[PDB]
Amino acid sequence: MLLPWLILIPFIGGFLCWQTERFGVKVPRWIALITMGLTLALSLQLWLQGGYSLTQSAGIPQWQSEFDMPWIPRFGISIHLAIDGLSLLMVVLTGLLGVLAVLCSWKEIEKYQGFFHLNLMWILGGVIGVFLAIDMFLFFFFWEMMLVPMYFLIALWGHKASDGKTRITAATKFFIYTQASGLVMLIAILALVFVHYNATGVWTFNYEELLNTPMSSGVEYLLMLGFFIAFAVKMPVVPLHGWLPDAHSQAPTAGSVDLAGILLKTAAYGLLRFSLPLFPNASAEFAPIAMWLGVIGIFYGAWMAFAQTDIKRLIAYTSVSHMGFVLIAIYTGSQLAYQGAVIQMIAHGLSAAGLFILCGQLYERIHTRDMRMMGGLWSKMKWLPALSLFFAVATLGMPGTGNFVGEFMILFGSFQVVPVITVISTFGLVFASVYSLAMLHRAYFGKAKSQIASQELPGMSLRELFMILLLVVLLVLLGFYPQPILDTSHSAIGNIQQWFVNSV
Amino acid sequence: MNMLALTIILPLIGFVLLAFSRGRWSENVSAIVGVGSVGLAALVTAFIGVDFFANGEQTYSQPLWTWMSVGDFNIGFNLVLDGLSLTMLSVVTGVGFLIHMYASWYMRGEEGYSRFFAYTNLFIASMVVLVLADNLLLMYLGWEGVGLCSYLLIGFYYTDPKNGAAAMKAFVVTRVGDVFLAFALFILYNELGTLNFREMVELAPAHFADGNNMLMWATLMLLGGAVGKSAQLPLQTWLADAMAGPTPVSALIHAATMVTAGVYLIARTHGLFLMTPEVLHLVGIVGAVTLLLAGFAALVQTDIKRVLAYSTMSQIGYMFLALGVQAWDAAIFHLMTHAFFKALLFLASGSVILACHHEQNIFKMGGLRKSIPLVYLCFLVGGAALSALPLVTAGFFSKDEILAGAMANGHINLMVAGLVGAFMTSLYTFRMIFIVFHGTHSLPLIVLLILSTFVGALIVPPLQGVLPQTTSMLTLEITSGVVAVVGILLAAWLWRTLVTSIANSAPGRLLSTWWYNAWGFDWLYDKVFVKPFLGIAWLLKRDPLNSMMNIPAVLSRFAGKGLLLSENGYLRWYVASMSIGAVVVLALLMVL
Ligand SMILES: CCCCCCCCCCCCCCCCCC(=O)OC[C@H](COP(=O)(O)OCCN)OC(=O)CCCCCCCCCCCCCCCCC
Ligand SMILES: CCCCCCCCCCCCCCCCCC(=O)OC[C@H](COP(=O)(O)OCCN)OC(=O)CCCCCCCCCCCCCCCCC
Ligand SMILES: CCCCCCCCCCCCCCCCCC(=O)OC[C@H](COP(=O)(O)OCCN)OC(=O)CCCCCCCCCCCCCCCCC
Ligand SMILES: CCCCCCCCCCCCCCCCCC(=O)OC[C@H](COP(=O)(O)OCCN)OC(=O)CCCCCCCCCCCCCCCCC
Ligand SMILES: CCCCCCCCCCCCCCCCCC(=O)OC[C@H](COP(=O)(O)OCCN)OC(=O)CCCCCCCCCCCCCCCCC
Repeated sequence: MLLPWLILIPFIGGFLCWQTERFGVKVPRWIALITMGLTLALSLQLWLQGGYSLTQSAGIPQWQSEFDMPWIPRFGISIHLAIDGLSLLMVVLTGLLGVLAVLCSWKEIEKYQGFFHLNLMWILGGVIGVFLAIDMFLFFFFWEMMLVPMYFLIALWGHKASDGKTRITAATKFFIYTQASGLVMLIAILALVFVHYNATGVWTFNYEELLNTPMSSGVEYLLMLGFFIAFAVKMPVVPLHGWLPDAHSQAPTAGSVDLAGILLKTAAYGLLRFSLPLFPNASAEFAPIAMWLGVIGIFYGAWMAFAQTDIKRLIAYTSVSHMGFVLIAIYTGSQLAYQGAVIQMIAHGLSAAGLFILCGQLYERIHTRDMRMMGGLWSKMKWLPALSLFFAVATLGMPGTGNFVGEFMILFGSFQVVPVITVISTFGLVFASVYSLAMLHRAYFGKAKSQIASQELPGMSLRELFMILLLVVLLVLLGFYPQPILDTSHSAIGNIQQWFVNSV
Repeated sequence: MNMLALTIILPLIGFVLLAFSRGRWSENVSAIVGVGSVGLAALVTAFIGVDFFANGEQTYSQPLWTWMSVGDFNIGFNLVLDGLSLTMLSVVTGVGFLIHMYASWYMRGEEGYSRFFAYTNLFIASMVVLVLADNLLLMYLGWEGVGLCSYLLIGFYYTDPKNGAAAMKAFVVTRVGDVFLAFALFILYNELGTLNFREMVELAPAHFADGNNMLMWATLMLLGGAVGKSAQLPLQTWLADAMAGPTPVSALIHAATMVTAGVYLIARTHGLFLMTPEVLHLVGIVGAVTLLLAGFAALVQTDIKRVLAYSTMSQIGYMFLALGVQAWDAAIFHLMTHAFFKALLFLASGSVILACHHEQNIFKMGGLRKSIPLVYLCFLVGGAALSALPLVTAGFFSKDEILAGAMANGHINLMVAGLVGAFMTSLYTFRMIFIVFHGTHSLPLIVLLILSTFVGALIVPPLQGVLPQTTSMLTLEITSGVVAVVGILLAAWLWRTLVTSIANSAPGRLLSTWWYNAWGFDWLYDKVFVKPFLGIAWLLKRDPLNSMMNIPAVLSRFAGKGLLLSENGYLRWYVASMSIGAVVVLALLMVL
């Protein structure tokens, strides 16, 4: 009995963060750090007591933890939480990212900072909730309720140098994309529930009972397509990626909203836990389309990243390319590629968190994000260009970082399944090296292209530097020793893979 | 022994300490840390070799952990040592230590001293990992690290945009080669189920009994990776265009680590290459072709660094030819001797650059045989080892062993390619030294001056039991010495009216300009890869997919603006619209 508290602790922490605004302005950051550390420590405790390295795949459903309480008993809707290895890896990841987001939004001495913390913990608790829910209506509810806090802290707390109309436009674009796709998912969920009620007589929203739903191929294809469109908006999958670079660029300039909301992909988890087990035949027929969309995402995100003059838009397009790799991995049906996708999700979260935090620090140092306005920043800053070099090397796919482990394990499994897509994706890795070196040469190398790049910039604060170094250490540990992560996710990955391949 | 992990860890410790130093230490302290870490690696390598020869040269394995274990996918973090690994490790550590000593002398009063030594220490660490890995994925780790360190070292003077452009070009070309190598790794795991070198060699004949297409694909992609790192065809432009970095960087890349990685990859995977004889002969053809183009391009260059770069290209082509004609011992021996004399030549070139000012042209300067006798003598003996002066230099013996391998295997085209390559090598080498030098006793200079003579030929690589033994010799020695001597005499005779008469002729000027442009491979690669990349990037700088997905918002705005015209505020129109809707409802109900 810790998953209900795993979702409740961020909510109560954000509520009391808003409540303690009367006691000061420097107060709610400490409460925010306390509640995020509490959530992270509880997730680490459930990891340490879980014993995921010694459990075998015994057939879906198989959870480490489970909880059920009737919420809307008229519809058979209940708060139904559960956890296994992959879900626990995701919740530990968002706990760590939320701690980093709180530590990144430090020294934001301003009025209504408590509401900013309240929105941040609503987003983080919502991400934890969609990672933990196994009731379909409850999962969709958690899926759609990050939207109001994210919209409000993009439109009201966003990039202050830009016009307020631009932030409002980006927030409305993000809201419309994600909420329309969520409504499509709700239609698919309702149709699945009604189909199970007609074919059996039992009315429920439980995921474990909706798995054995006899239906025609076209109906299953349509349900899978609704789920896939909902996940493809948030993955992002081209051409539904367009909300992401403007949402990143109009995010608050601290670089905490990116970590809190975007930089963990609940869409890959949603595909793995719902698109493959509920609709395995439809996913099997849909696999070539998703794989070619992933290839297009890889190369289009690479070309988009090379063309930017903004660093933040460049990093957003790198995220698009990496998620194209993950989308190829998910539909292979290969255990090796599934584990590589899990490693790639975690490594992408860490590396993109480091890139966005460094970009935010650079923007606070030089008051611009235009790459034509700088150059030669290696001789002006003490820590930022070398850490940026490390993180560009990491998202380049370099061995010694976890991105290489995830990417190449994806490519090994995919080459066992689909060789041509794997070949094209490895040339996508060449494209990744091209855009990473282009960003490094434009930002930190050469001569100064303006007057702000010709001065000795201020150094790095110790808290920012230490959490960047923590991300560096975690990425290096993932690259050199990914075995605890694989042993954690192996049982859930094997159960999903076996349910996917034994149903086709 | 538990000392191979020491040879990895010590340069890693040096890199980490000097990177986190960030230049706050003194020059002496940073030099002590970097050069001491590389020298400690060399001393541990020497003790490893002593222990290796103390036993019966037995192969030793040192596992550390399991890198990844997903089902049947078991990649281990293990090191292995045999004669080939010992030879490559000794060459890398010793030549890197000498280059580190010369760089500590050479980088005095330069910004980024500790950054330079951190990058070179990570380079040494990456190549030690490359030569000691027992499986292909750990070797790929070392491969990628070596490429990244070469990128960081070529663009060391980052303020000059040409240096960064050269470094970026080298990194992109080598990354293409490593993508070919990744294809080889994927094929070999998908077929054999393992990436361990000994296990792949043991499992290949049993698995590839019916079909042999996938093994040929894997060996072709291994050759693609090898020519990616060793700067051969068709991935060769980076070595020519990336000498903008410092001279010890060039010495390290050309002698110690970077270009010898492909030769090591071919030699280590010889068991897989022997099952695909067509791919091995293709290695030989690639080496011979790169030999010819490098030799022809080296004569028409007007810079010392570019001439030395194409010399490195030609000698790596010799090693690739030796691997193609199954002269593995000759290939590794030529690797060691070429490391010695090319490191010596780059050290002497750096000394003559420091003696001159601003790195001037070679044509306007001359008569340096009196001002600087020591650099002239070092350059002369390095060229003699490069141009194979008989019975006085180790390069003559190494090229003689390569040509004997070409003799014994019955290959004619590769034989004549090697012979005219030796001739062309003699002409361009003695051309360059007689153009520059006609008309302080540093310890590394003396060390690789001694090692460029027959004293370096006395060293025998312990490849017995690791690489297969190579299968008229007097006549071959006589004709090789004759070819080298007539090349020396011809280059002494010309280089100055006949050379101007030949060069100023329109076919002669056309050929000189064609061979100065790396046989047009830079232009060809630009027009087929770099210009269309920039064209597609410019075509896709405004996100067309985002605009096409934003089209429904435009449609919604247009439809709303059109619908708002009916709310004109006229009561009579409201009554008219009510009656129109009544007509529509009544007609629809009567139709159905
Ligand atoms: C624009 C944004 C919103 C998206 C579009 C709106 C939703 C569109 C849904 C279209 C559905 C088309 C159905 C066509 C046949 C209808 C009549 C029929 O014969 O139905 C068959 C079946 C009922 O027969 P029965 O045997 O009782 O069912 C047991 C099923 N084995 O029927 C059933 O069992 C129910 C079938 C339900 C099918 C899934 C509905 C949702 C699918 C996801 C959303 C639509 C597709 C993705 C989005 C498109 C682009 C925006
Ligand atoms: C102002 C802007 C808004 C207005 C303008 C824009 C358009 C809005 C409307 C868009 C949606 C249109 C309707 C889409 C659903 C169509 C449903 C349909 O025709 O179903 C027929 C059939 C039903 O299944 P059936 O075979 O009858 O099953 C019983 C026996 N098997 O179905 C099948 O058998 C399966 C059919 C699958 C293909 C049809 C759905 C295509 C969806 C395209 C979008 C998604 C593409 C994939 C993802 C791309 C990347 C995200
Ligand atoms: C065919 C068989 C043999 C195959 C192997 C051999 C052929 C391939 C060799 C490719 C070599 C390409 C070398 C390009 C180096 C470019 C370095 C550079 O500095 O480029 C300039 C630019 C730098 O970016 P920036 O920092 O913004 O600088 C300011 C802009 N001037 O950067 C750029 O403009 C970016 C340039 C991107 C180049 C991408 C190269 C991709 C290579 C793919 C090879 C695929 C082979 C198979 C092809 C299909 C066959 C069916
Ligand atoms: C190619 C590299 C060669 C190796 C040297 C450097 C490696 C990278 C160093 C940074 C990352 C370290 C992460 C991995 C540490 C070891 C993980 C591990 O599994 O240790 C346990 C192992 C004993 O247990 P094991 O053999 O795994 O048993 C099987 C389990 N049933 O424990 C052992 O066997 C002991 C292993 C000791 C390793 C010491 C490494 C010291 C490194 C110092 C410099 C660090 C530089 C960091 C940055 C590198 C570049 C990114
Ligand atoms: C296994 C053997 C090798 C095999 C191949 C391995 C390849 C993968 C290696 C991955 C690591 C990244 C490689 C490239 C990093 C480059 C960093 C760099 O440029 O460091 C130099 C720089 C100091 O240079 P300087 O210019 O003097 O200072 C700038 C301020 N004026 O330094 C600084 O400014 C400070 C340091 C910046 C970050 C240094 C690198 C961090 C990542 C590696 C160490 C991680 C932590 C060690 C422990 C790991 C866990 C055990």
